[PDB]
Amino acid sequence: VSVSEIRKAQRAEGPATILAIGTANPANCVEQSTYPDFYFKITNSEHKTELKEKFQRMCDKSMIKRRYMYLTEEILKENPNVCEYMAPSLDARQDMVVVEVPRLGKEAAVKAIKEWGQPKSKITHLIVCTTSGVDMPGADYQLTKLLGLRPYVKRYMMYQQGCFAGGTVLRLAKDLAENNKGARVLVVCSEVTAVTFRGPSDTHLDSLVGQALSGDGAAALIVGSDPVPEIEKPIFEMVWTAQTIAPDSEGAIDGHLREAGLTFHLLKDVPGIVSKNITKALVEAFEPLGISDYNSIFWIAHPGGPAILDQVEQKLALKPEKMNATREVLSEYGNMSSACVLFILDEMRKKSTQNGLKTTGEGLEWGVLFGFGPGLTIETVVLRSVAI
Amino acid sequence: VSVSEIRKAQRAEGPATILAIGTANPANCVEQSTYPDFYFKITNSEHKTELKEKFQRMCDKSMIKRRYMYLTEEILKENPNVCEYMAPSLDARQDMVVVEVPRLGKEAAVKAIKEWGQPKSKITHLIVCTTSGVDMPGADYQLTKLLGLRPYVKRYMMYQQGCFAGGTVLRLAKDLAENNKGARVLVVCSEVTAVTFRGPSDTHLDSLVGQALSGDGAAALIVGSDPVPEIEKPIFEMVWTAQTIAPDSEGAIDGHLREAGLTFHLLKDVPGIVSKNITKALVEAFEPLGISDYNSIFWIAHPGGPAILDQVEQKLALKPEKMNATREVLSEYGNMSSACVLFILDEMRKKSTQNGLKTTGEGLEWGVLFGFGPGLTIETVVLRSVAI
Repeated sequence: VSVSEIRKAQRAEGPATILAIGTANPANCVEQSTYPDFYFKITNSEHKTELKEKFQRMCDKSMIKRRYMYLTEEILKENPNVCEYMAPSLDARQDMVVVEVPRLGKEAAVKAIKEWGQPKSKITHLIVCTTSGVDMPGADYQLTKLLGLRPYVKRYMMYQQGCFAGGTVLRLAKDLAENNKGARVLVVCSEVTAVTFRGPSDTHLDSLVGQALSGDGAAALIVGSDPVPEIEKPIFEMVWTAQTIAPDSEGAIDGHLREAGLTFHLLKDVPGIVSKNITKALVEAFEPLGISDYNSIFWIAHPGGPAILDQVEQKLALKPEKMNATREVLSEYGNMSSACVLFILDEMRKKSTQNGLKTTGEGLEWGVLFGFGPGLTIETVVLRSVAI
Repeated sequence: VSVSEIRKAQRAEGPATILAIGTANPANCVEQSTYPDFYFKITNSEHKTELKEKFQRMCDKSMIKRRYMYLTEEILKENPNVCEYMAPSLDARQDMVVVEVPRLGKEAAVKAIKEWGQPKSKITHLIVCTTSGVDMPGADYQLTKLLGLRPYVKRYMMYQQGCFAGGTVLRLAKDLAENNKGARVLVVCSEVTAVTFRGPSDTHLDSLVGQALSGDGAAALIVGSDPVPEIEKPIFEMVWTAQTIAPDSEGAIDGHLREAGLTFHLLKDVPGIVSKNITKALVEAFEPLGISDYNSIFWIAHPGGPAILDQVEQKLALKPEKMNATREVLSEYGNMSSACVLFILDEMRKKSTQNGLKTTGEGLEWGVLFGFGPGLTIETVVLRSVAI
């Protein structure tokens, strides 16, 4: 047997391509304007007047209009330990998210598979990503069962990676599709804030900021190399990826999964660190392609909050429209952790197509997607748009 | 810019190859012969006479001589909630394993990097795998810091997958090495039983079986395509992989991470399910290569316990020597979850080389590695040995 012949026959030929994108969110829509009142009432903290005033300013500066939350008033009434700042509550949270993560992921995945239009039996690989709970068999097994994928789908279960993982799933899917002839990868990012929701405390304002920004949602992709012309429909091509840890960022974003659930700790200035390291990431990605004008490419940036976006724009002198797609998803959905960047790709290609632009990347050829999260980690994905 | 030219220049040419293997275990060596007495004393269950008699029979049939455990008598004395069958103890367990997993993984990784002999700055990708706890940044970040890897190492953090993941990390490393020219992947599996240790209960004998079989250890690999002849030293080549879910196996191996730690539930006959589905896995892997005599290939099988091995051997009429390497690791280390299969590869190549055989696969050309775990999932990795 010839391994060289096997290897040649086994691998794909072209760039990994996104062929479908579908999203889903819990039905419960929570207005941001009235959130301070709701959140302080439900967590029994109405007497904490100065703290409530700080939270009101956080929500007012968030640039989020609404979020979709699995947690409702009724669910929170049955779970006082989840409403406390710090009470034993992981079992309750896990019971919620071990079911909700695959439920919500299934809705997105069905939408993506419908768009793709090919039999779900042709899905060869499955990547599932969540920072909302863990279980064995994982959410990948649950989604294989729920969707009726083949039992021999090759699964990649990415748990507890955080806000920068929408880039990580793209980086992974690229190698799976590109090294395997005929591979078609279903990618599902599904994030639910029931694991992090908790009451307010005036000595932990970093935890409070997350209560103003995080929301729920799932997004699913079909990724494959060598699309079948006119049967399959390329949306974006992946060309190069990177992951790096910013200097002087130790403890910028920590998250510990404990008996009281997942709690986040912000010990450094995240917008400052991202802004100070974004140029280096751009020159690694785009110097090899000969491009140095960062207004000439299309942009997708994880909106961990609005000042990350504001400080990046100011650092680079981006035109205000560059972050439009990113800001539209922040406004309508909040920070949905790993799924957020995939919602932004969907928004960008939909607006580009609806408005008759020349490519799915706002009429431009090359683009960049960033994820930002614990480490401090920056994920970079270089993309090429598709005509029409 | 030409994406075809970029893709051609970016990818590797040959099969992903294992170039180094290094292992490590906690210093505390626990004899199996005296374990029943120790375990019932430390968990305050000496009065449960009939249960202790069952555990004694489990240990006597285990075919394990000794295991290496992070947990000591002293640590267990300071943690009575970990000694109970079911008490709130995840915070204590997480504090142990969030540090021990990277500590132990570092020892193995250093050994593998020494064997490899090339600068650690040439490590481009890192896969870390554990079912012992979770944290943000994860054990991948910790090992990047501990080893001094480049900050731009591309990381893959595989949490909570269970006993079948030694195959999963191989399946992943194959695509990372093969699709990226010059990539060198450090793979670290590090498993610590502090997350699952718990006292005995006579209505949960499935949990008790794990107390007889699970042990600690870490194993690390360097995986790369296109080895530099005579500078790098191939050990095994990966040729084809698969992952599948056995029929009629729902709930065979479940594991839930709760406020009382990780608990495993065995609801079906695992040795029966594996044995009944192993032929199908072998014909998928080896029918394309023209091989049907399963004594003509070298074997690595996750020793989830001894009857998996016994029932597979009987099903296929394997000669008794086929499982020698597997059984030697079970005997000297117990079931170390994802790391176990990597210890077996090390044992096989070391014994083959020490004893002057013709290949690292017991003098045979082709071999198979299986992982078995929750789902019920079977991971298959087809390997080719290397001369000498």
